[PDB]
Amino acid sequence: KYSIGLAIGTNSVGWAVITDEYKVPSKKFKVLGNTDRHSIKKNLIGALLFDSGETAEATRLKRTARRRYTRRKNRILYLQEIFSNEMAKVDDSFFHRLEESFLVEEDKKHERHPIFGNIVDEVAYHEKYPTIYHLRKKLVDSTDKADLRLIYLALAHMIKFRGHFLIEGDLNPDNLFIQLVQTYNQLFEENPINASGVDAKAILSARLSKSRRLENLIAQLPGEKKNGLFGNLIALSLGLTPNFKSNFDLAEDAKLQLSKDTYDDDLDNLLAQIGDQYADLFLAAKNLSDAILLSDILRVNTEITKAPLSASMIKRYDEHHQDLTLLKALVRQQLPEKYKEIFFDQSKNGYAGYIDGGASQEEFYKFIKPILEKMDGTEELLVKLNREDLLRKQRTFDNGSIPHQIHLGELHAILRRQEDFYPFLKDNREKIEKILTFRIPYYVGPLARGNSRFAWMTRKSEETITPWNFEEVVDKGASAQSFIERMTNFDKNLPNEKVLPKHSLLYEYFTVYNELTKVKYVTEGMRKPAFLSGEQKKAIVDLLFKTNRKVTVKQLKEDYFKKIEEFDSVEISGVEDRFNASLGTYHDLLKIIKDKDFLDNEENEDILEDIVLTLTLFEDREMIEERLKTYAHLFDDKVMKQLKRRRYTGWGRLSRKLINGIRDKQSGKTILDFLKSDGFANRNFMQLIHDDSLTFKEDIQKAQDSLHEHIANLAGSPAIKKGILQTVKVVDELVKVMGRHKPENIVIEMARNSRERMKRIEEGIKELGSQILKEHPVENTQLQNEKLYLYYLQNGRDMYVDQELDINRLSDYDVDAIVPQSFLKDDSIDNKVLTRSDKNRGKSDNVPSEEVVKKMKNYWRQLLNAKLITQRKFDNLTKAERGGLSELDKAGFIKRQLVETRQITKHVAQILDSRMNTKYDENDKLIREVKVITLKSKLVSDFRKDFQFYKVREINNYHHAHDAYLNAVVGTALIKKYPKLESEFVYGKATAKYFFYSNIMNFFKTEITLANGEIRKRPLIETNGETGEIVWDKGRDFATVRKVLSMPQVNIVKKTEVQTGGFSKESILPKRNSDKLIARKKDWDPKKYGGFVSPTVAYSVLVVAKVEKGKSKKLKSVKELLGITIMERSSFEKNPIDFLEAKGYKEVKKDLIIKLPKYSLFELENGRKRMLASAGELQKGNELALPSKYVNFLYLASHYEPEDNEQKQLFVEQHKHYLDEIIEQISEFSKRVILADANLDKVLSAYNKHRDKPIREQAENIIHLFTLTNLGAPAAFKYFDTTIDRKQYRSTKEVLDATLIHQSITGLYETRIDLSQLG
RNA sequence: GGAAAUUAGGUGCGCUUGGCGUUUUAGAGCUAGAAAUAGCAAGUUAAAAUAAGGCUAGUCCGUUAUCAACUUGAAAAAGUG
DNA sequence: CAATCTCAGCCAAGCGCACCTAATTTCC
DNA sequence: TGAGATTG
Ligand SMILES: [K+]
Ligand SMILES: [K+]
Ligand SMILES: [K+]
Ligand SMILES: [K+]
Ligand SMILES: [K+]
Ligand SMILES: [K+]
Ligand SMILES: [K+]
Ligand SMILES: [K+]
Ligand SMILES: [K+]
Ligand SMILES: [K+]
Ligand SMILES: [K+]
Ligand SMILES: [Mg+2]
Ligand SMILES: [Mg+2]
Ligand SMILES: [Mg+2]
Repeated sequence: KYSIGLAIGTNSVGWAVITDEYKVPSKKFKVLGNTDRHSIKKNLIGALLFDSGETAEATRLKRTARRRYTRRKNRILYLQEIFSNEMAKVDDSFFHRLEESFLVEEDKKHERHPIFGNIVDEVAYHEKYPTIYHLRKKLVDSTDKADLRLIYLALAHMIKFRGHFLIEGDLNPDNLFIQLVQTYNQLFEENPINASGVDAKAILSARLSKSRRLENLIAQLPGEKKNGLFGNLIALSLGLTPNFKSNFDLAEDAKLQLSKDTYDDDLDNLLAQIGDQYADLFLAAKNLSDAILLSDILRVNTEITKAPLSASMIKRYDEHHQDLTLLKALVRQQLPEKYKEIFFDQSKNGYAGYIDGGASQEEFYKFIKPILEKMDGTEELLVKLNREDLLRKQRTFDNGSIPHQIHLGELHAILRRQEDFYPFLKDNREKIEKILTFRIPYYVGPLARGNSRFAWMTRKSEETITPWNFEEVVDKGASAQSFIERMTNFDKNLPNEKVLPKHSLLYEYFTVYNELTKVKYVTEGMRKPAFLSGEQKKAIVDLLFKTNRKVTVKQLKEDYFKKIEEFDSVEISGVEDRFNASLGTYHDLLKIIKDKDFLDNEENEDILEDIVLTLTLFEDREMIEERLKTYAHLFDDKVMKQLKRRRYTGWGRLSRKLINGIRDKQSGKTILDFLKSDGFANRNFMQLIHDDSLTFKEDIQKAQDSLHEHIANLAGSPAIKKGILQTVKVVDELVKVMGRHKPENIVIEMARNSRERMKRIEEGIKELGSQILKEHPVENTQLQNEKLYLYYLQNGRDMYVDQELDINRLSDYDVDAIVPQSFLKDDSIDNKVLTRSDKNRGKSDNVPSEEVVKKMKNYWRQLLNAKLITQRKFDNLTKAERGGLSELDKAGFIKRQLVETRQITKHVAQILDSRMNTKYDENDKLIREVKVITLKSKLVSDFRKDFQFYKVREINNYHHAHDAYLNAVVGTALIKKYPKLESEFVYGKATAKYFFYSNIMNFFKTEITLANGEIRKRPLIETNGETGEIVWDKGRDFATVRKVLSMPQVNIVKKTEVQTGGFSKESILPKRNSDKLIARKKDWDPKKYGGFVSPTVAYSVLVVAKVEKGKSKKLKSVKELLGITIMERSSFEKNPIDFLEAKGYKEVKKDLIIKLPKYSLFELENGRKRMLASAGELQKGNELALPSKYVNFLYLASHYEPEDNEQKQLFVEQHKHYLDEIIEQISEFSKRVILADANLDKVLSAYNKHRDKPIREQAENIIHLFTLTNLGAPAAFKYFDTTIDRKQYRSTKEVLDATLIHQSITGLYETRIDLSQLG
């Protein structure tokens, strides 16, 4: 008889076997191999450790980048093939010189000047066109016939770096304010605005923040304020999104943004409230928006050139030239000694490091700003620097905002200019434009032909896909439909039927009637509440749901029960405040098609389901239009135009066949039929499909993956999922260890941004319109501090008092839990706030008091509408106005502290239970031979603290194994003592439940001082009340637990793993002579071209062979560890002997080759162990088994800050000698297996310096000292403020004559190989 | 233990795109001097590569998951204390 | 050799589906 | 945290 405890973590599976006396057995296991040792004794406790499992995300991002480099290359190849025949007439090696431009002169086949093949023409080109943008602008604007090579380069530059696809439709740069002002002045005839003299271009296109230009513009309009109507508008032409609630005395918030696709509908929503007369106001706002949309990137008047982007780059270049000339002149006059540093030293962040070295524009500015402020005549240079507009390059990090339409306009213009001289440019103009503009639709995916596991695209024609034949060769419709249909759920009830669109009319009718049919009403004179009849539900749907998007309970009472039923008073149950379900799509389509009778006519149901399906399935408006054309004769062209813009996303949970297809045989009614009208029973969906007197249940019944696949397909981090599969393998091994007898119980416990924080605070303060970021700028790395993050999330105010907080006094402020942490175990931002003093929350018993909620609710709602708090956080803050925390709330919170509710942990329980329990009884009921028990970590955590079995994670890895053991002990004892708990813990009144779960663990204790101010005593022996069988003996089972935790032999196994992933570090380093550099392409010698460093070793191999020595090349026998790199691995595995001989080995002992992945384990002298870090470095291989008295002493001494504390304090003082004893434990261990005497000397030295320090601080820093002794990779650590750097073991030679240890997953089965016998 | 709806927040898998960076080459450096060097001039741009590569030859695929040893099997797998 | 110093690809956009958690109404 | 290079 035995049980298994398991502790499942992100990097470990702890495990232990226990008997019915809570003991861990030990056993002799066979030892295989070639050593002296035939067997060894092992305790049945241990922990498997592993590197974290990784998600597929990084791999996915690299796969996308590969496709985009492939396709970018093909864009150029398309362009060159078009130019091929005519370029051969001008210069038959021009494309060859382009392709070999990277090669050193000695390697080149053609002359080294790429464009023209000779130095005088090449020099003349750069003199006339210092940047590509000079050429582009020249070719756009000039009427001269141009050299075909210069045409090619300009078009290639645009196609290769073609700009983004975030703006739909066409752009035509044309560089209105007088009219809009005159418009507003007319539409508000009594309150006009005078805009005479206002330079609207200079104010709005200023480089400043949009929030600032609003101020500047309004400053020029006396009588207008920034929050006035015209002020709120200026942001619309600008690009912000403000709310016009107070402008029009509105009741609901209504904002608008021109670039959003919802603009025409929100403007329609707003105009319906404010009146059609306001059409010309937002219309003139939209007209002005066109000419100044691209003013951020186009800084040139579009009347003097058709290439304002290139002209803007040229303006960068010219100002750079002018300002560089000035900067050099000023420096020569005032600071000459700095000239050499600024303009020659590439290692400094001056101009030299900016141009030739590695200084970014940001690092260059910071370096040169104090030099500018120090000198005279640099006022204009300083303004440009602060505008981030000084000595600018033209290829820069901020060019991501250029839309492809801008590059397209210059491309089109060059083609128009030069097609007059080259007929092939006229015949291929649209082809070339297609190369720039064509984008593979994301709903089509990779253009594969049977060899891509990622692709779903299908072809209308079996031929090669180009940008010009894409629409004709690819079946866009089938591919877009496949895109969605491969992913969407089927109806679990009818598993061959796809779920309906979430926005289907039928689906929403289903939702509305399912909710409505369970409403009840009662009025004075009714004996009892009544369901609504079919006729009343139809009246409510027709009168309320089909006239209002949302239906409140007040409208139900006033507009139905008063108006129709003639009730003055009525009590409603089944719905609170408002119905959750609504007919959103009905009202959407009513606005569009303006034909209520059409919507209400049942004969149109198929048409309208197909329309919404098309609007849900497809995202492309032209594909939607194409698919809607069967219905074109039904609607006006104007309606059709609005319908194709009405997109929906999202899928329901149920199919059309289920909700309104299958019929009950006796009645002939569908499910929706019953929801509309079901006598006086009003059965809802759950009742209908479970009712044995209907045929829905049997028809749903008639309509109705390996382990690794199953685990992989679970929701939850790939990290925790790695531990789950290892857990199953640990259990399988332990069962085999136990003679294939199954355990009685298996007890399982499963363990429980900087950029994102800045984005939430930026987006949230922009929503509030607050200037807190301007007053108190922050860096994303700072927002990792809890109190500073809360400060900005609360707009610098107290959450419980209507007052600002002082940002420089956060150490005096409190972080309080909204729901007190004594009830719920939430320490996240969603349950914490920053307040001056937590006493102002109200009482500590509950949620923040009612008075606080009354005062702060409106301020809390503004944070909620800014997403600075979540809805969950708001509901907990305002809970007091809904009764606060009730008695059931408290019981549930204490229950949830005990009973695991996570689905992922239930999945682990289910997996183990279905692997252990496989037999059925006489009633075909499952036979539960093994009870799978799930515990939360708090149970064992409190057990450890209550009975002084303390845990110090930094000492070694044993705490994972000790956890699993205590899980087994506490879990089996718990259900032995209270077998009724099995419903709660085994897979397969309010105050009383509160008191019960608060005291369920009392039976372990002898004397319990209850919270009720009383003390209770229990006997030495705890028993089950029904059976009398002994469960716990406080005179022997606690000592047994001590004998378990103090055992030094714990099977800790670091999972050996082949390394995978990137070939090497990614940086391309410049050329050097060191043979370390790796070629980036087959024929790119790193001595000429640079290359990569640091290949990653996939695994090492032991090689016993011979190598050639000296000029004589005489053969010498060697035994070596060879690191096989990731890049080499396929070639090595394809033919190991041929690979090894190419490396220089001869007469390899083929049968002696040993594959040695990372963490391969070796034992040397005196028990010292090492693991392979690679082929050239080792890791520490031992665990320091510190005695239990020292572990408990460290815990108590390090946590020095009931009246048992005085007893714990006295114990620390009486055992002050343990500190030196622990240092001697570390020293002996380190001298035996660590062998880092310089670091150890530095540690003993540092420990002697601080013997005068308080005991708590010494014990605190002693815990750090175990980094020297820990298993695994060496790592630096600190003792007080003396830093000990790491000692790496950068030689593997010694393991070549050591003992190699192959371990099974538990480490219980070993094969030991004495490598000294090899050679 | 489940289901539908509402509200909100997370996570995973997949697709399509934009901008940098880096590397080598091209962008005639000048004057003095035998040279070492010194005094100046100049600088903003481009091509090409962006896992080596692969066969299945596609505008495809190439970094996730999974892995002690031994044995009988090329392989999948199965067995061994 | 050792001890010590040094280094590490990054920033951004849009879209689809599927899960999970946590509160509310109604049910099985 | 493996490993390239420089300093001792
Ligand atoms: K040559
Ligand atoms: K004003
Ligand atoms: K550089
Ligand atoms: K630079
Ligand atoms: K560049
Ligand atoms: K409601
Ligand atoms: K859609
Ligand atoms: K029509
Ligand atoms: K892997
Ligand atoms: K990895
Ligand atoms: K292993
Ligand atoms: Mg790119
Ligand atoms: Mg390639
Ligand atoms: Mg570049």
